[PDB]
Amino acid sequence: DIVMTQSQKFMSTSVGDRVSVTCKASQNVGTNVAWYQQKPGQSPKALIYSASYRYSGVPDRFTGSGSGTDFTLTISNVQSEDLAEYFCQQYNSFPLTFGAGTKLELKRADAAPTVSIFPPSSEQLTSGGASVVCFLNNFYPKDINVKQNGVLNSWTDQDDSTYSMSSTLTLTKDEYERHNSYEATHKTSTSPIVKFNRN
Amino acid sequence: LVPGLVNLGNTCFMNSLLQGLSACPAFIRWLEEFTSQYSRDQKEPPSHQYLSLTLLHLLKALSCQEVTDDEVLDASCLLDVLRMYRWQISSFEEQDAHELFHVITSSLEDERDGSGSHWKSQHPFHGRLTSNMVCKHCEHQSPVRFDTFDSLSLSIPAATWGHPLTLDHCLHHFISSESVRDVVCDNCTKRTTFVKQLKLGKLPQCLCIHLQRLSWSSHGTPLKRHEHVQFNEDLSMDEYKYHSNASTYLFRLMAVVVHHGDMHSGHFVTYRRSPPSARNPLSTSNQWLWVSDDTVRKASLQEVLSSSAYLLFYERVLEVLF
Amino acid sequence: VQLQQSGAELVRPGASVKLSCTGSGFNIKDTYMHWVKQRPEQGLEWIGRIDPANGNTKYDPKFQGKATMTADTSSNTAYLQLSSLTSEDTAVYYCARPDGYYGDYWGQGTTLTVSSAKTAPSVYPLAPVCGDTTSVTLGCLVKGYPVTLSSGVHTFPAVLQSDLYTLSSSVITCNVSSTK
Ligand SMILES: */C(N)=[N+]1\[C@H]2CC[C@@H]1[C@H](NC(=O)c1ccc(-c3cncc(C4CC4)n3)cc1Cl)C2
Ligand SMILES: [Zn+2]
Repeated sequence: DIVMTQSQKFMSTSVGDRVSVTCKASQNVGTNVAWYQQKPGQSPKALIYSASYRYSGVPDRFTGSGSGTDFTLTISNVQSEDLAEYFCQQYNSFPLTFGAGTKLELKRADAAPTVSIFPPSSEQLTSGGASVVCFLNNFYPKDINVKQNGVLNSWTDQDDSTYSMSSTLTLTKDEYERHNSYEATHKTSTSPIVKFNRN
Repeated sequence: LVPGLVNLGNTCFMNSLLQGLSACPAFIRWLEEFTSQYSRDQKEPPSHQYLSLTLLHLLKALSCQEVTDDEVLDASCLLDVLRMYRWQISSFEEQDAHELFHVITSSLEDERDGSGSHWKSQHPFHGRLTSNMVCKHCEHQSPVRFDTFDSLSLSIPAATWGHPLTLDHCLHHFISSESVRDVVCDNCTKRTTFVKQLKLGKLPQCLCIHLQRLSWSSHGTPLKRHEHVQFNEDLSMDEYKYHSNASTYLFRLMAVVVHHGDMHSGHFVTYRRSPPSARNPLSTSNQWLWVSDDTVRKASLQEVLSSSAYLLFYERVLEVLF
Repeated sequence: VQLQQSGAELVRPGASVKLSCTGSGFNIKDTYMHWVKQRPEQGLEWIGRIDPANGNTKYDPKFQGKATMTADTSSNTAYLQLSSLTSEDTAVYYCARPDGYYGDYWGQGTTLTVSSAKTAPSVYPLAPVCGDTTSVTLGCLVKGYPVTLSSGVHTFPAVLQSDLYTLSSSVITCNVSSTK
C-alpha cells in the first residue's frame, strides 16, 4: 500500500492570504492525486482531480501542483468560506488511500483564556458520586496543556475565533474525601495558573 | 480552405495522417531542407529520394491555401512510392494512421542512410528515452542507457476512482517504472533493491503522442478503448525530462487525428489548424478545421478538445504569447 | 441531484449490519461507485469499489474478510455488508459516485456506532460560590449522553465511556430520544 504524509493537522492563515498545504507520497504516483474539502457536519467535496485540474464550481483561488511524489494545494486570496478540512487522495494504485486531514484557521493576536473551577454539587452527591470540572474558555492559542490520572477532556472548534476547552475529574464520595490535598499553560504563560479547598 | 484528399475504399488512414503532418511546419521545413540538403566536393553523386519529394509535394499543397476552388487532390502517387520500399499492406490491422507514420518515418530514415557521403539532417520527430536505476540504501545511480522514439505510444490506464483521464496521467503512466528486488549494488559492496527511472532525454521539435485506443482483446478480436482523455492546446513537458535544470520545454497543438466508429463503419479523421500564409506566412493560425477525406469544415477549439484523440501532433514553442 | 444513504444504527460487538444508498439520477450501474470509512483520529479509509453493471467488486485486502458488497439496478439500492463488529469498527460511512464535470457525488453520512449497550441522563449544575470575583462565567454539565440540550454560550462536544457521554456547557437554567 501507499500513504501520503500531510504536513500538519492544522494551519494558520489570514483573510486574503496565500496558504499551501502539501502531501508527500511513499512512491511515484505520477500525476494521480486528488484534493478534497470537508467542513464540519458535511460530506466531502472534490476540488481537483488530477494534480492541477479543477472541477466545476471551484474558484480560481484554488490551484494544485506537483508530480511524482511532492504535491501542493494553494489557496490565494483566502476567503472566509475556505476554513475547512483538506485531504489529498491517490488513485494511482489499489488500494486508494488518503491523508490525515488539515484544518485551516484565522490567525489572531494571542489571548489568555478565562479559567473557572467548580466544586461537586449536592445533587451529584445525592446520587452517590463526586466530580470536579475545570473550564478553560476563550483560549487563543491551540497548543494548550492541562493536567494524577482520571482526567477526561473535551474541546470546541474555532469560533473572534477563540477556542474553548473543558476538563473533568470523576470519583467516589469516600474517595474524594480520602484526599483533599490535591496545568492551564500556553505560550502566553510564564508558568501554570489553575484555579483543592473543600471547607 | 485547405484542399481535400480523395478516398475511395482503403486510403482514409493515409489522408488523415497527411492532413496531420501538413499541420506541422517544422516537418515541412525539414523536408524543404532535407530534399535540398547536399554536400559540395563529394565525388559520389547522391542517391535519389522519391519518397521525400513525393511527400513534400503533397504536404506543401495541403499546407498552403487551395488554389482551385474546393480542389481535391489525389495522394495515390504516394502509395506507389511506399511500395518501392518494403511496405506491403497485408491485413486490416495495418490500415492505421500510427502504423503508416512508423512506415513513413522508417522509409525516410532509409533515405538518410541511403546517401552517406553527403550530410542529411535528422527528422524533427526524433527523440530519445533514457533509463536509469538508483539504489535506496546508498542514494547513487547507474550510468544511463538511451533509446529512440518517433512517437510516445501511451497505453491507456485502467480506471481506479473514476476521475477524468488526463494526458498527464497517460504520460506519467508511460514515463515511469517500478522497483527491482534482487540485484546487487556497487557502493553497497554485496540482495538489494533499486528504483527504475524512465525519463526522456532528447525532446523532438515535432512531438507525436499516440493513444493506444486500438488493440486486441483477450481472445484476439479488435478491442477499442472509448473513454475520453483530456488534453490542452499548450502542453509542458518539463516534468518528464532527464536534465535537472530550470530551462523550459513547451509544446502547442497542431493536429488531432481521431478514429470514429469501428469495423464496417470505422473511419479516420483530422482536426488541424488553418494555413498560416494569410499574407503572413509566419503567423500560426487559431482557426481550427475538420477534414474528412474530400470534406473540409471550420471547427472551434472546444470541438477539438472534446474529440477522442488518436494522434496528437504537438510542436515546440518558446513562450505562450499568442 | 442527491445520493441519499440509509439512516444510522447501533449494535453490540460480534454482530453484523448492512447499509444502503440511492439517488435522484440514474446511471447507477452506468458508473463506478465506492464506500469509504471516516473516524476522527485515523481518518478516511477506502474499503472497496463496486462494479454495479455486474458484481465482482474490488476490496481493500485489509477489509476483504470483513466487508462485502452488492447492489441492484431497477431499484437503485447499492448496499454494503460488514461483520464481526468491534467498538473499533465505529465510523461514519460514505458512499461516493464519481462525475466528470461536477465534483463527484457524496451522500449524507451514515454513522455506525457499536458498544456493549442497548438512559435519558441526569444533569448537574456548576456554580462558582467561592466568590473570588476581584463579569462571571458558569454553566452546567450532563451525564451519559445525541442529547438535544442566548449569546455568550460555549458548548463542548461529547466524550463517552461505556456508551455514556460526559459533556458540558458554559455561559440557574441548564436549558440555557431523551426528555428533559
Ligand atoms: C478509412 N478511414 N478506413 C479504412 C482504412 C482505415 C479505416 C477503416 N479501418 C479501421 O477503421 C480500422 C483499422 C485498424 C483497426 C485495428 C484493429 N486492431 C488493432 C489495430 C492497431 C494496429 C494496432 N487497429 C481497427 C479498425 Cl476499425 C477502413
Ligand atoms: Zn546501494
